[PDB]
Amino acid sequence: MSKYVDRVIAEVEKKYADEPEFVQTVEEVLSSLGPVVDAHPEYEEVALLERMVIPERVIEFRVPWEDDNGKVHVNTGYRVQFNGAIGPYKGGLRFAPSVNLSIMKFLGFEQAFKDSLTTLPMGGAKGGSDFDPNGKSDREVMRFCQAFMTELYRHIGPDIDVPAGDLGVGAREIGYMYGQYRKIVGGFYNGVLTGKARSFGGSLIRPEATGYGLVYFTEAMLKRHGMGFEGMRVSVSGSGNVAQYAIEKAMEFGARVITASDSSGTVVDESGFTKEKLARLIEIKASRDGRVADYAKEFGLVYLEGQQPWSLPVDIALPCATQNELDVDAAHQLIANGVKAVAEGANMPTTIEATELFQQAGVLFAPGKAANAGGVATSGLEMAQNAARLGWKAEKVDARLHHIMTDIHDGSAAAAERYGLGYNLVAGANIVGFQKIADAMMAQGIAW
Amino acid sequence: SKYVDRVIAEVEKKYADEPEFVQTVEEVLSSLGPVVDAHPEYEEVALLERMVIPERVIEFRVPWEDDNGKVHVNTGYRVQFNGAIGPYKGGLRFAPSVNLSIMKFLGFEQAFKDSLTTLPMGGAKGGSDFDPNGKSDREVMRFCQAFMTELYRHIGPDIDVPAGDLGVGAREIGYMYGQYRKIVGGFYNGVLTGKARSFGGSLIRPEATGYGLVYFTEAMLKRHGMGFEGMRVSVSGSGNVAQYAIEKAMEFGARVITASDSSGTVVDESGFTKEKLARLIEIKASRDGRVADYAKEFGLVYLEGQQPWSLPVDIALPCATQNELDVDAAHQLIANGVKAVAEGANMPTTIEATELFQQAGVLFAPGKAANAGGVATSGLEMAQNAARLGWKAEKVDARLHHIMTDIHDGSAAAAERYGLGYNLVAGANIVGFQKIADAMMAQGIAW
Amino acid sequence: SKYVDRVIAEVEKKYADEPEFVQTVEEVLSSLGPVVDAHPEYEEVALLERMVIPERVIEFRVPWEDDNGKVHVNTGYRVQFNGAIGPYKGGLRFAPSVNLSIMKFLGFEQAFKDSLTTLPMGGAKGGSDFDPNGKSDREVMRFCQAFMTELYRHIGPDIDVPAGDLGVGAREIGYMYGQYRKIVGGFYNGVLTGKARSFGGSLIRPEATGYGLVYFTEAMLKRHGMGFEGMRVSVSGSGNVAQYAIEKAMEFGARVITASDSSGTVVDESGFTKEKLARLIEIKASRDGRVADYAKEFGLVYLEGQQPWSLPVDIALPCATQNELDVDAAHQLIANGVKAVAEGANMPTTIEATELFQQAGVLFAPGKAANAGGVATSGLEMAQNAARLGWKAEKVDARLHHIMTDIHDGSAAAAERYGLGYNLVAGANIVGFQKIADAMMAQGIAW
Amino acid sequence: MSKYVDRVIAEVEKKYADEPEFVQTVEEVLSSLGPVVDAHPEYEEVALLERMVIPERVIEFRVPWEDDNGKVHVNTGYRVQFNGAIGPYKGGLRFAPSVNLSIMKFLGFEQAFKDSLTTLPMGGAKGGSDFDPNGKSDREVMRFCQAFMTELYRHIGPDIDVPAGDLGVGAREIGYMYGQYRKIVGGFYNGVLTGKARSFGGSLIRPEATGYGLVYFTEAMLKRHGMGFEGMRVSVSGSGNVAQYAIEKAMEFGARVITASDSSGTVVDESGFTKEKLARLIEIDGRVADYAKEFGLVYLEGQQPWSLPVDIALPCATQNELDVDAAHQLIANGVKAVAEGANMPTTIEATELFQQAGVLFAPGKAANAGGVATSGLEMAQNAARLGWKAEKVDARLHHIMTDIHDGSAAAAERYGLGYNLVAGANIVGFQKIADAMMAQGIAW
Repeated sequence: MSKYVDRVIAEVEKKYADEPEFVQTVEEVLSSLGPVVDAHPEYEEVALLERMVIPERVIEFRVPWEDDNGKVHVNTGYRVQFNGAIGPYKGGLRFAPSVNLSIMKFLGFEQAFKDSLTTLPMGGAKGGSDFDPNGKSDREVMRFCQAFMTELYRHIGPDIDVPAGDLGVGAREIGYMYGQYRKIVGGFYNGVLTGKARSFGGSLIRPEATGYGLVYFTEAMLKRHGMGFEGMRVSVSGSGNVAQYAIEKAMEFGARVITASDSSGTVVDESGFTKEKLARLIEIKASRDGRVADYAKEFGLVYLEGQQPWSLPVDIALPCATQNELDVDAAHQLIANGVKAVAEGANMPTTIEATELFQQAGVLFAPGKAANAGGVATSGLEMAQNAARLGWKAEKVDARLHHIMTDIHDGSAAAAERYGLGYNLVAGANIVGFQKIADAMMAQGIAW
Repeated sequence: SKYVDRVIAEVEKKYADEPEFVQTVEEVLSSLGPVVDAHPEYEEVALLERMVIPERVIEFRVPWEDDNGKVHVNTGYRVQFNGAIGPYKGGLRFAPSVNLSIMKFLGFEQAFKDSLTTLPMGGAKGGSDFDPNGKSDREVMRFCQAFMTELYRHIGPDIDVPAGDLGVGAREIGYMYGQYRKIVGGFYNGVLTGKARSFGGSLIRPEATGYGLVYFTEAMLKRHGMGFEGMRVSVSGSGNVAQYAIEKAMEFGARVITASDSSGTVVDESGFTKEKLARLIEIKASRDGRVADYAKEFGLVYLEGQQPWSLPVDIALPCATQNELDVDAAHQLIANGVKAVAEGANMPTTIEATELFQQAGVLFAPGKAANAGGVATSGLEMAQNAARLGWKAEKVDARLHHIMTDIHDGSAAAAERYGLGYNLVAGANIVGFQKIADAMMAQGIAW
Repeated sequence: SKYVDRVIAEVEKKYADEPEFVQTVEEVLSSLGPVVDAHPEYEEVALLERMVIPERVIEFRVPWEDDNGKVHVNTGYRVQFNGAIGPYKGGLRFAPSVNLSIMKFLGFEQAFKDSLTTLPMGGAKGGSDFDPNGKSDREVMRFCQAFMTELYRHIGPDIDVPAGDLGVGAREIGYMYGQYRKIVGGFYNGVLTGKARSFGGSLIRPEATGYGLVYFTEAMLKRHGMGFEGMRVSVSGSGNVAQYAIEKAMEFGARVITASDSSGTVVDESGFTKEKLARLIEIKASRDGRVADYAKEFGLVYLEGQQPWSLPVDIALPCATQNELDVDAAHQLIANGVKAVAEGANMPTTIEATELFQQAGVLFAPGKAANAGGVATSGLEMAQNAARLGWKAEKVDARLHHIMTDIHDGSAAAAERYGLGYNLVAGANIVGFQKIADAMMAQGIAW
Repeated sequence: MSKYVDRVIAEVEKKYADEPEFVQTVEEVLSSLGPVVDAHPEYEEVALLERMVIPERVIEFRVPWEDDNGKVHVNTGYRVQFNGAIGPYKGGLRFAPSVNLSIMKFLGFEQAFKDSLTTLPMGGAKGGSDFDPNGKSDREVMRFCQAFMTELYRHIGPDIDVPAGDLGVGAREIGYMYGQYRKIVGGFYNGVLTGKARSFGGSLIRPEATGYGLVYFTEAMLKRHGMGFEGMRVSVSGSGNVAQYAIEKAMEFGARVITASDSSGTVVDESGFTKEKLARLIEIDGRVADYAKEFGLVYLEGQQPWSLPVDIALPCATQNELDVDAAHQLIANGVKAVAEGANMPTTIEATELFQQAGVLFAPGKAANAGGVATSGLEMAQNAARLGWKAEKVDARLHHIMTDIHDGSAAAAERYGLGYNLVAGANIVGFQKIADAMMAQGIAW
């Protein structure tokens, strides 16, 4: 019951009042699951929701370290192992001074479901430190990592906990942490972390992953309704990681990607992007202050200061820039111009009010939580070193990523079709994400 | 073998209190006499004397609380019989009968069957004298939890992977894996097979034995130029084995014209169809759901207490129980011109009826090899958990198939090598023993 | 000390939502200003900034099952605060009010009582928001098991050694130990303290606090002329602390004249005898017999609804609860010229009572150091367990005596010293802190 | 070249004076990395080299044992865990009375680069004992092996360090060792070892591996240059493991192999080898001249096969078996490519002339790494946990050899050496290790 759901949300808001960021995330997540909790009288008989909201295991640890001048600092370290029903705990590490339990708990709670979402066996967890990488030297971050990892190693492993990057943790940090890991444990065990370099491998397709996968996912949404990217007008916002590779894949399915935006303006390319065009576009978005305004003028294209792409007549709309970048009166123009599909590349670009609108009437709509997910999936593909094999030549990793995206779509639809709907992919994606944990947790008994 | 004879005797005297074990030793060794004969090195390293003593046996007290808060006491068992070719493997059994003797005979056999499949599984059996009979879902949970609190230390993905058996299904697994993951603090889902899909169970698990039986007989058939296409098939039993034999049988072109419960046989002669079989599954899926109900619903014959061996068929797939096919049925099938019989249930044909199935030269597939798609796929489960991927239903099935054809090809036809003609029984049995003898020798005298 | 003030301030900001802990770092850190000033080295290696963050904090889920089948879930805590001078030590609290703030404040202070003892014990505190109140004998069991099923992987005789507190008694510790033994498969009975005699508990444990109190005040009393010999003593409470303070004072020729419960004080002008105590212990352990029945049975004086503080005496030992010897009552004592007050109970002296008590110049042994009987003999338990045999009461009692004495001495000794003359508060604080600081200085960064 | 390299080489010549073999290897390795170390000033900043030349971990241990007569002997065992950045420690074990730390360290050091050179995630290490298996009974090797593993088991494992075979150690000892390993650790964990019997984890194509890869590699080389084995006349020296299967694979690529040799002499079949001719030879006890008679084929005593005009030359016999004068005839006669099945069959003078034609040359370091690649394949199978058909292993071995070629050719290319396989083979071996040590920081 949402009687059940509502009452848990209550206790949490009281009990964890001083952990705000986590309280909203519990609320924002458990209130989508009403109907599903409804279908399953048995959940509350075994106190499922109550158990799900308390992490399995939480670790906090002192992290003393020394700067390049020999001053000794001390930060707190965190690894919240939220849920391990459907795999080893998985989730990134975040080194940022805001980092606290509440934040690690909310990130962790979410990671659980996004992990289940992928269909690969991955748990839910987050971790990090108030350590602030800002203006730290390499050596200093190296040493911070070493200390961090000196305590963390005992709680993780290829079969226990596989952490990754995030805010302030990248392949550089990952490699230092690993360096220390194997120094201590005494063997290879490269599965203990994802995000690694290709040398101790380290998966190909990882930078591609998130954007490649947005296109893969929407090709499937397009499949169920006898459409495809093939010769369709695609408009894209953003110009970072997702967008670069959104465009790349989009243009292998033979679409005509006509836009790319940044913080300032939008580029419009009637003929659509090509390999040479896009490549140069990257070179400029890697040379701050290289602006998309320059790409336009260098190539002789119309640019649009202060404007988003959404006023463009397109078949497919792919927002991969920022949150809330696509508002009610942007979907009004998009729909009016005959938008067929809209899919989320960034993190929650479409506003709630513009998701209604697209959803009824017409318009497909891929939710980012499922649609972006490529990166989250290929972390699971990095594990597949358990295979102890020469990564995969990238075609082999792309193929898998392609199939995986297809399945997150397939089962995301099936989830709704299941609980009285049909192509609400939003409720995808919620359910399925929760269903998999749920079922595992029911099967495993009253232990965790 | 005067050697084989001697071991058998020694075991008879030493384990007299262990009849089922003693029995399964003579029953198996007596068959390896030609093999042992050709390998005079075996006696030198006391091979047989080693193989019949299990590497390791663990027994343990299992205290638990029922729903009334009353304390009970059972006994857990895990007999890790032979770990030479893979990590110990074999199922768990909860039944009041259970003791060392039973645990050991199932375990010894497990070794050979696991070896047969050509996947790197060893051989072990386990369980408790706990009795799932009229215990609450929850009672069974507490017992599985108490069971695993001791057992976890002896088993593992690389060490000993148990599974389901009499008394133990995905419900019992799952409760067990859960207590296990809670104690060790890891995922390591490769510790158990027969799991639910959500934490690493395999697709094709439900359908494994059935399918595999069809894959195997097809292999037996196609080596005698025949096949399932357009052939008349009869199936006894209406459980999971029978269900998926039929599903595979018709996928191959076959026409399947029977099924049964301990109530009676049902005849269709237009053959089952996907649509037709789907309902039987539902009906026979509890409760009181009977075969006649399936027959009525489709206006098909229902032989009240008889079994399907009367009907003339090209191929016969017994999937009911032990001894369900004696000399009576044997002559009938031979008379009516049966081309092949193949066991999906546990040794369903009597020894006497394996006859002289010699006559008419009837193609014969022993359960030992033929009903082994379940155990072969537990390997496939083990392998997927190792890859930390899930394989599609297609993938798992394509490899269950390739396996089964191999269980046939080399496990029957050598045989052959030792000149027993075309004797799948003895020729796939030697194949099981050989892989273990091979590896044990290589590994010297430690175990 | 500015450094101590900067750390304090920084702490108030970062852990504002953790009041108890902020207040406790404040209380404790602001009394070592001198020590820190005598040691610039500490700031060079950020000793204070390190000491306030526990080395390792564990939270875990604890699902458990009601006597009638419904699932509850609580949260489990273990704060391993400091392990420089030994294995994490510190009890476990089971109480609905528990949280990290509380576990942190208790842990932090436990590092110091612990160090204070001179035994190799580090500091930690733990428990659950579980509430034992209204929970059956067998629900506590099932909970303890679920609790330990996680906790075991973080503790052990050489790592972290929990004990009791609020909601954790010999009962709860036995259940926890039981589960530990079953999970890890050995004895390792040094993993907990507060154990029953049968599996490694310690003789002298029940008497630890009250015996220790007496021992401590004696050393205090000698460095200032006198001793319990022939002195008049007032004790409050009828507990293990009370009873055994009376017991040990009598062995020092003292004349102990009071004892109380929630319903008043008993006055015995002739003093407690060894027979008189025995018969009071019998009673006050037998709900619902009370202090009164002890009086009416011996024709002693009974002051209903009041405390032994108006009673003229040389020596007052408050052994009941917190803030039980307050402001206006602190005067009577002083009026009647009490020479020395020593607290066996937990912070029974109001921050006013300790005006101060000198002012007056009256000897004062703060509970921090004086009631460390139990904390010390728990170290003795760990000890005997490691030795694999059980010391006689005489022997534990002896070791407890030299320890307490060593506690006084070091607390006065390096504790002056430093300036402040004979201040047993502060002293107790500086020696605690000192040992840890030295050990942590010796082993570098990190921890 | 560079001064950073010369310095370290000097430092090592000094400290490990009594470890001649080691020192030879280090100077022989670091000498050829001049351009790489030059192009990376970040190495020296964090003291690469100086680290790399010290083995991460070294284990030595007493190995007491009893012979068939009750006599206690006592030998010394070694496991040098040289480098572990790119995979778990990996390398064979040697049983020979010559064995010491100097040898172990040298073999181990090269091993780490041969492994990296392989693209598979395998580290570097060598191991063994001064035990001498000659004139020892089966049972004495078994009991020694057990004594050996009773100590060694604690330092290795599927994830940690995975030994294999070498001089003194074949499947027989690998089994005895694994036997004791599992008796002690009490799980399966095959993959602790390689060179196993197929019955408890071994791989198919293992016997084939070296020789196949030799052919796969050079055929990659040839494609890059618009050629292939198909149509060509090919000469082989030696007639053992590598020799045999080099001919089998070559034959399958449609090439006419027209020679075979041994410590004695050569056979000349200008009509070419056939599946069946290659069948007889193999002979054991009995030499090549015999197979020449049994087939009426022209035999030549004492002399090598290099005087025959061929399109490809495949030395698979010994060290320094291609001298200069030989290399001169070869070139004179039209040789288009030469490649090394053996260990260093070509001298630097003869390698020099070849690359100074005209002539495509595949360094044995890359070209004979078939068995090292397929031993990493065996680890992969054991992880999987299934066997792969002989055809599957081969397909994968085929691709890996091509990668080895591409990666090598690409590395010489990056550094402007423009298709010198010899130099690239040295560089990608160092490069991968270096990249990973750089990313893992200062810990090892």
